[PDB]
Amino acid sequence: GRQFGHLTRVRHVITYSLSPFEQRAFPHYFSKGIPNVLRRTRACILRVAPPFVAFYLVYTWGTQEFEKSKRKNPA
Amino acid sequence: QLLDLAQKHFSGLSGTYDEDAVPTLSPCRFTGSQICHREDGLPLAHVAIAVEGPGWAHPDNVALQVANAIIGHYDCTYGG
Repeated sequence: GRQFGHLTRVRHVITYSLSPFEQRAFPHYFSKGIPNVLRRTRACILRVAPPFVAFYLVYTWGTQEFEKSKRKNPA
Repeated sequence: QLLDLAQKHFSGLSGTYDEDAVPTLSPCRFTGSQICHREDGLPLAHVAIAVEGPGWAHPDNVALQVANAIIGHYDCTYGG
């Protein structure tokens, strides 16, 4: 296990931070938030959805074909 | 001796003064915040941590200074 002070070499980086008591918890919750979720849905719908839509079709057809297989019109 | 010299050398800032531009200091908002300049090429780290103090006039600067004395100061060359 490593601790702080022994992790890595970092040079010339300034970090400005604010106290949680000086700043609001939800700055622009819906105004900045809603655009962001839509943006990262858009960024991933082409990788996440096409296997599930493919399963949905293989599920919808499979269930249909299972029902209409036992029944028969001629003797 | 001193007052004579001040009338002797500093008189000549009257006639007519101020009026148009009266500049009084507006108070300065203190923020609880952090500035971290990471530099691993420097041998020793420097840290300055402070809360908001009351200012010159406040009577309880004396009491704060007593507590600051109790904590005091240190240096590697101190004999103690």
